[PDB]
Amino acid sequence: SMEQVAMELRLTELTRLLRSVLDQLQDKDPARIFAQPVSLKEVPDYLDHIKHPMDFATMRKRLEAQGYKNLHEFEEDFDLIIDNCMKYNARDTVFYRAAVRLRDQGGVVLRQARREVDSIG
Ligand code: NA
Repeated sequence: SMEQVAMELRLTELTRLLRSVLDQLQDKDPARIFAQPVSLKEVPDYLDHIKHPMDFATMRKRLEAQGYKNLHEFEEDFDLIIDNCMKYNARDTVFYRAAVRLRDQGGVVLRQARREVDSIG
């Protein structure tokens, strides 16, 4: 049906926009602290602490499968990245502080993404 096609074209375009957002977020992490999953072989107790691990590579995989239906879903995953980090790592660490900085800088990116998504429909 043409209506199905139109809905698929919208999802594709959202996926495009969310790719640009993901690339911008990742540019705010030059150290690549959040680029890849935490090593379950190297913080061996990680999954006792954190029930829903998240990272940018995992988000890129979901995005390439057109797995985000709306901006809220994508934001949820970015917030997991941040929140998991702030729980596991103490306030005095480079890790906790890198999460705070990313949240602050990424909030700007996500605020404009919300205006574009709303505006474009
Ligand atoms: Na903590």
